[PDB]
Amino acid sequence: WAWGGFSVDNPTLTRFFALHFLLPFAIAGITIIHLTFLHESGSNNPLGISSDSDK
Amino acid sequence: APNIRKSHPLLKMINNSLIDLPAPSNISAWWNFGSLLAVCLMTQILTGLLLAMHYTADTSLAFSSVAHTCRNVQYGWLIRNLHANGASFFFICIFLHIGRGLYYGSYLYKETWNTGVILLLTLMATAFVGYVLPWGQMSFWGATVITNLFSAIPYIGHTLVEWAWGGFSVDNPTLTRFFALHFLLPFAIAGITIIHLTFLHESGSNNPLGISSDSDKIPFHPYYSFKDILGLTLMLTPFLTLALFSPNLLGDPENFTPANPLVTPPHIKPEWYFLFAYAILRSIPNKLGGVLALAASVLILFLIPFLHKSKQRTMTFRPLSQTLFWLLVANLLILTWIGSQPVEHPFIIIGQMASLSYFTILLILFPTIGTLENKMLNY
Amino acid sequence: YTADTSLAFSSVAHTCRNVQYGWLIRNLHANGASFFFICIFLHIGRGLYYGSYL
Amino acid sequence: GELELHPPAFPWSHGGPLSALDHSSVRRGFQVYKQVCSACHSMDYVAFRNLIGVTHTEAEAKALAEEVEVQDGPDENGELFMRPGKISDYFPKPYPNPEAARAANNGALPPDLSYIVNARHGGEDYVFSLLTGYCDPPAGVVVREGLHYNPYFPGQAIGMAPPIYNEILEYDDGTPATMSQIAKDVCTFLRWAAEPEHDQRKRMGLKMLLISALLTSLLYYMKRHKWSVLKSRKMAYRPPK
Amino acid sequence: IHFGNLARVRHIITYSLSPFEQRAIPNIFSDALPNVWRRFSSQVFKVAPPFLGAYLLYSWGTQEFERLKRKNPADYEND
Amino acid sequence: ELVDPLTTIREHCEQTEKCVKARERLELCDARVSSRSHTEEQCTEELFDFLHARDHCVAHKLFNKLK
Amino acid sequence: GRLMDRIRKWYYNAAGFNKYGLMRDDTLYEDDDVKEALKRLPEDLYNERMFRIKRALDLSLKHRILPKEQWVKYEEDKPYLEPYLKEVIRERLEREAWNKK
Amino acid sequence: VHNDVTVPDFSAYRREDVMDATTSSQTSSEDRKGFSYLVTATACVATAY
Amino acid sequence: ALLRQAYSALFRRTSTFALTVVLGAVLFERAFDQGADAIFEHLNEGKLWKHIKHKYEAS
Ligand code: HEC
Ligand code: HEM
Ligand code: HEM
Ligand code: HEM
Ligand SMILES: CO/C=C(/C(=O)OC)c1ccccc1Oc1cc(Oc2ccccc2C#N)ncn1
Ligand SMILES: CCCCCCCCO[C@@H]1O[C@H](CO)[C@@H](O)[C@H](O)[C@H]1O
Repeated sequence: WAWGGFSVDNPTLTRFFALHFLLPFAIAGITIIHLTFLHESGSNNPLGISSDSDK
Repeated sequence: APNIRKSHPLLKMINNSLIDLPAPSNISAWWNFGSLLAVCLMTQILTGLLLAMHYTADTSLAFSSVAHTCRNVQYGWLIRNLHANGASFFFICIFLHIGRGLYYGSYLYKETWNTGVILLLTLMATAFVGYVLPWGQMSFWGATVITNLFSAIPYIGHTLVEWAWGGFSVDNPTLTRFFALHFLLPFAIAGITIIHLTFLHESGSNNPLGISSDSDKIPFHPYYSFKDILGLTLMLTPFLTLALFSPNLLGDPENFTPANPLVTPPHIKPEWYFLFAYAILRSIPNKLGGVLALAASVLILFLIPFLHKSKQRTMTFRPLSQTLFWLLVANLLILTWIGSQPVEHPFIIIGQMASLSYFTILLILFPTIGTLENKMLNY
Repeated sequence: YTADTSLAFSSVAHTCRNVQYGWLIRNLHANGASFFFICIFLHIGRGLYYGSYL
Repeated sequence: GELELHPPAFPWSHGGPLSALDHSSVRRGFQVYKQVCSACHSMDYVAFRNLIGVTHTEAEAKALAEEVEVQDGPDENGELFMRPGKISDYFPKPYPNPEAARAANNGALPPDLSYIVNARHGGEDYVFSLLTGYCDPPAGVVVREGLHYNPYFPGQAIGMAPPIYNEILEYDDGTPATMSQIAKDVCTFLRWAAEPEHDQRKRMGLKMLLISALLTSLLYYMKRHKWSVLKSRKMAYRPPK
Repeated sequence: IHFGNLARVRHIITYSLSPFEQRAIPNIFSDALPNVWRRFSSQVFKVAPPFLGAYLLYSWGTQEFERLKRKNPADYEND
Repeated sequence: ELVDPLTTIREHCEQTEKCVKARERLELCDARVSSRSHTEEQCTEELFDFLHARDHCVAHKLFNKLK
Repeated sequence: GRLMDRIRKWYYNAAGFNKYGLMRDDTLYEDDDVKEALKRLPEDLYNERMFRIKRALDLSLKHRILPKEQWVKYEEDKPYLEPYLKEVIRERLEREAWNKK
Repeated sequence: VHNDVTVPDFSAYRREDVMDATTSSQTSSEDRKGFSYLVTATACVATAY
Repeated sequence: ALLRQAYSALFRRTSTFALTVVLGAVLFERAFDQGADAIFEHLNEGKLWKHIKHKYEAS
């Protein structure tokens, strides 16, 4: 199904181009979510103790 | 917090915009087009990707890759139909969305309005470059006609155009960059749409009576989730009826002929949704003036928020404005019609009249009648 | 680029050989993929070592 | 040069939104093409396998393709060579390129017929009227050498000599090969060559409508059911007054 | 947060019925249709006019165009 | 020999008030156009009016007599 | 003169907000001045305006209007806000003017 | 006072089975819900198809 | 009373309501397709290959 045939051939290439063009945008989108969840807590720091006393 | 629909950093967003979001209790069917536009967008992107997986952007293979898709791909013909006709459903919906806002003074929500104008400009560019991809006769000539208009911009004229073409005429390097652009823009549309709704939520929706609905608000769900789903199938019926019973009703037969640079079609005209602008284009004999008139035919929308004189928001209780509004709508059907006709008498003069009245109504009459009506209310 | 078995390889060569700075862009894109992964492995490492995963 | 005659609307058996193609007519139309039009007209997008289950048997299809020699290659020595056709081959091109096509038709170019009924306004009504509409030029009109008068063709002077006449061939299904019968069949065939999905597309339209009718009614009731609460709602202003 | 900060409202009572105690499309003939007609009536002379005008202009222009394609015998009466 | 219903129905239709009138204006145009030696005129318009009238008539009946 | 004094009554009925039981002032777009004006209204006037509007919205969602009997009559329309709104605008214009000086 | 407040008449909208004020409305409840839910369940089947 | 039975057995507990939609869809499809195809072929007698096939089907 993925190949669109019996071996890696032209129909695979064309759908891989489509996917390659598309996924990076999904990466950009999910990155926004990544930072959104991150901002809920803020950054962790190298000593691993609360840095609210010094931000 | 008690329920996880409010606490969670994500659901909270889905809740404050599609479930617990405060909506006016009296919004009509004209408010169903935003959601249809959203659904319309998700569907174009979907059918677009499905087609992209079989398309080849090369002058020597474009036409046939599209044919191969229709003839060999399982349901390729269906997907091609839906995507092509989806473009029209998209524009129908967008013109009704815009109309609704002009008639109800939704444009007083300036940012929501401006991002909206941007969405429309992006949607056009998308459809324009998308149209070239099959590389048929109208595909190539449309590209050729329109892109050449800009060589008329003094100085950076031939430069900007030759840069855009990637050569000396609309050729293969144009096709490949247009495919990249056609794939890209819809995603910009999806992004800007988020901004559109973000500004919108700052105020909430306007309503048909144009007065504060804080006294009577209802949750988006189930009232509008149901109203919108219903509105989806009501529109979706005429859509599918067209794409299944009359697949080529709106298309130019000229596009079933491979592009040929040595054979100008007799009548180079756009898709229905561009006709009105094409008319305004040809109304001004003078390459430069016509281009500006063309540009202005859409950019005019950025001025609407500044030409509001009425003391009331909508045109519900403004009879004079109401007829002026329908005159405008009729004006646009005339321009649409003129655009599909050859450049000859009587069409030429009718064209200039409709183009001229188009701008008069928006720039002069609307603000004037609005003031007049303020006096007739003793304000 | 042209996504077709018969033109892919050469479309990329054409890009490198004819397009103005095509070679540079091609290089930057191909090498950027590695920069991306180097950065991601250091990003992940950091999180494992500092319990960011909490 | 100005003024044009528009074909009439014939009652094709596949014109109804719910009416398929008469596959019997399509099968005949294929013969016309094969034995008449295929002499100058290419049909690049159709292959013999396409006929199977539409107008022909798999055996008939395989036979039809073998009547043709296709150029395959290269071989061991990098040579081109001939071979009998397979059902995977597309209908043979009459000429190598358009230059040769024109060369053999007085610089005129007979177009590929794969999408002709959609590449022309009027469609099959146009092609039918054109094929059966040849006649003599009216007073004041002179057709230049090599061209033939056809009122239905734009400019009225076409480079295609009337392609069909009565009994120009025999329908092996025993149908009276009158000129109009032929044009009728070949046009039906051309409709099919332009869109093989035709019947399936219509069958789908039927299901779409029924489900659409059903689903819309149902959703209307639900929308109404929910809103009934606000529709019948009553309010009153009761100030301390 | 948007529910509870909207408007300062006082002294208004409202009565509503569950959807299961009432009818979805009640009084189609006594209330619905009359109103549909009422609404149509109230707008017809505001909407229709310009569309009718458009139609006329369309018919004129289309016929005027076909008429200019015909020949005027008054160009061949001399010969 | 065989007979093409097309030709048959063409005759029947040309015997219509509509065609008879169009056919009449045609013959007149032909007449004066053929009898001059420096005129521009052509009878396309008249021929078209005839073919239009006839052919519209043929369409209504032709397919009935075809398989 | 008493010329447009008629035109008005005509427009007033042409407008049609009285069919919802709304006063002219009820239909005003709430810009900045109107908002300040509304804050100055006496409680009773304010609550009445509120009911009138909530009522109108309910009629609008129902796609109905008031029975011909309940329609506000041109001559019985209360310009309850125009007085306040007039003051608000002067005050504003005073400041604007003064801040330039 | 609140004692003077009463619920308007919903006879113009009540479903036939709950029109009469002296009849238990529970007896016809599974009927009224069963019907509306039947429409919905059908919409789902139409959509799942 | 079917509506009551339906309600009690099918539409009351959300689990059974979903089971009804699934089982309902499986049955609706089978029936709806056969029906539509039935209609389509009747409205097109002797035009489909299905119809004329026998004439050349004879090895
Ligand atoms: C001797 C070659 C020959 C044969 C055989 C022939 N054609 Fe053609 N046909 C042509 C030529 C040449 C043209 C180009 C006419 C022109 O463009 O002036 C043409 C053009 C056409 C056109 C219309 C072109 C237009 O621009 O509208 C159609 C449709 C067509 N042929 C149909 C047929 C069909 C169907 C048949 C078989 C019944 C057929 N032809 C057989 C030579 C032929
Ligand atoms: C396209 C890839 C990614 C992008 C753009 C991205 C971006 C970011 C950014 C900008 C931050 C804040 C700055 C920082 O702390 O470095 C962040 C933090 C973080 N990311 Fe990513 N990230 C990516 C992938 C990942 C991956 C693969 C993981 C681990 C599986 C991850 C785990 C985290 C975590 C846990 C933090 C918290 C850092 C802390 O301890 O303060 N990220 N990321
Ligand atoms: C891809 C195109 C667009 C999308 C997806 C989109 C989506 C939406 C949605 C979902 C809403 C809320 C529901 C509604 O009121 O219909 C909305 C509201 C609005 N949009 Fe758009 N829109 C689009 C284009 C535009 C354009 C072109 C304009 C005008 C130039 C515009 C102007 C507005 C305004 C002003 C509102 C406020 C509605 C109100 O008065 O309450 N939108 N749009
Ligand atoms: C805002 C959404 C979109 C619009 C308005 C749109 C519009 C169009 C138009 C006008 C055409 C020409 C239709 C025709 O063949 O006559 C087209 C073709 C095409 N579109 Fe889109 N499109 C959209 C999104 C996409 C996306 C996201 C993709 C996929 C990444 C895409 C891929 C294609 C492809 C492959 C073609 C060429 C094949 C064909 O002509 O059918 N489109 N599009
Ligand atoms: C590539 O040509 C695409 C066309 C098309 O209609 O795509 C949907 C097209 C076809 C034939 C002739 C022209 C064509 O393009 C266009 C493009 C166009 O673009 C605008 C629309 C509104 C405002 C400004 C412009 C510009 N420029 N306005 C009218 N026709
Ligand atoms: C508005 C919702 C419309 C949905 C319509 C669904 C109809 C699709 O039905 C289709 O019919 C074809 C012809 O029989 C079959 O070959 C397909 O497999 C089938 O999915």
